[PDB]
Amino acid sequence: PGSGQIQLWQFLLELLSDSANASCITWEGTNGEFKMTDPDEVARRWGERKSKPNMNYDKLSRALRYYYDKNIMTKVHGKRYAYKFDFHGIAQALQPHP
Repeated sequence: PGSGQIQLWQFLLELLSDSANASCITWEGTNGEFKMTDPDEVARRWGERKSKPNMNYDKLSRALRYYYDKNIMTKVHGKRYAYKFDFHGIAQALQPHP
């Protein structure tokens, strides 16, 4: 399994743990359902790992949708990028970085 880039919502989950007052992604809602709003900060993490200025959060969003179909999570503008963890194929799709 290669390992020279930034994971998607996995590495993002780690940041959520170090949210430290949350400054890009956190579980806003006070009830449940994760919440995304500053996907640019994370895409920045890409430019750091990938090192390609040609793109930053473009492939990131495209993946977000491919995730809702991958039963990996979900998205809802009812609260912005409020995303959840679609339950159906998370048998081993929610693992932390190596």
